Amino acid sequence: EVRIFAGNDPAHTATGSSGISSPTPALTPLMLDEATGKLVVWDGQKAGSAVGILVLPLEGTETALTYYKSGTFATEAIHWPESVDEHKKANAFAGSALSHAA
Amino acid sequence: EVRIFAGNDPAHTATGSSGISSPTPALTPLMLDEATGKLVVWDGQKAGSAVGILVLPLEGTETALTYYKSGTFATEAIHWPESVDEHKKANAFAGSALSHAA
Amino acid sequence: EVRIFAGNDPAHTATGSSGISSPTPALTPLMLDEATGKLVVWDGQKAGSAVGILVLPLEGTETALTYYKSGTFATEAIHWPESVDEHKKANAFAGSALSHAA
Repeated sequence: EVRIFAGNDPAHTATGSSGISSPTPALTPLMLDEATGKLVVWDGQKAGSAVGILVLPLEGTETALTYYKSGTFATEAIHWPESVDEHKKANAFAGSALSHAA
Repeated sequence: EVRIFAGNDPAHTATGSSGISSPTPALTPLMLDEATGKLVVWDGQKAGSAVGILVLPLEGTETALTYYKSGTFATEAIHWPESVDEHKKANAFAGSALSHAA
Repeated sequence: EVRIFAGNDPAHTATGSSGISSPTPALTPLMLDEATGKLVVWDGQKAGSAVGILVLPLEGTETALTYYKSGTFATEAIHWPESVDEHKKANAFAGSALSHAA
C-alpha cells in the first residue's frame, strides 16, 4: 500500500476561488495569485508560498476548487513544477499546516 | 441549530498583541499590521492575509486579543469588511489553518 | 511538571532544508530565508514570519532540520532573539498553525 498521506496528522480540505485556466491534475501545489487573490498552480519561485494541494482535478473552467489545507503528504504523489529548486520544493508549504516527506 | 463552525476540524484559539483601537465585534477577520506587528482588523486588500478570527469582542483599549487559529467557519457568521472582493474573501485565510464555507 | 507544550492542540513535526550554519539549540523560532528558501533562525524583524520551532539541535552543518509545524508552546521554553520587539514576539507565529502562551 503506497501511502499518499505519508503522515498521521489528519488531512483537512477547503474550498476557494480558482484562478487556474487549464486542465490541472489532482495533488498539485497551489499558491495565491498576487493580483487577483485567486488560487493558481504554485510556480516554485518561493518557499512557503504553496498554500494548498489540489484534491480533485480541474477542467480549467471552474470558478472554485477544493484543496487540502493540512496533513503530511508523500513528496512522490505531489505534482511539482518542472525543474523546481530543491530547497524551495522541500519548504514549499512552510508556514501552513501542510508538509511533505518521502 | 445554525452551526457557526461549518466544519469538523477542531477549532483552536491563540492570544496575541492587538493593534485595534475601536470597539470590534467577535468573529471578525484579523490581519497583521505591517508596521507594528500587532493584530488588527483584516482590510480585505489581500487574499491569505487574514491570520485569525476574533473570539471575543474588543473594547478598543486592549493590548491583547484572543483569536481562533484553526477550524472551518461559516462564511455567514464572520464579519467581513464592506464591499470586499469576493475572491479575496473566499481565500482570505488561505495559507493558515483556517478556512470558511457556506 | 513544567509543561513545554502549554497547549492541548496536538503538536506535529516536519522536515525541511536548513540554511543555518552554526550550532543552534532546540526550541528556536525558524523563518524562511528570502533568497534561498531554506529555513534559518527567525530574526524577530516581522510578526508572522516564524514558520516553525526547531525540534532537535543543529550542529550547523546539516542540510535539513526538523521542526514543529503546529501546537501551542510555552513562551518560556522558546529561545527568542536578543531584545526582540514584544509585539512581534507575541505574534511571531500568527498565520501558521503554531502559537505560544505563558
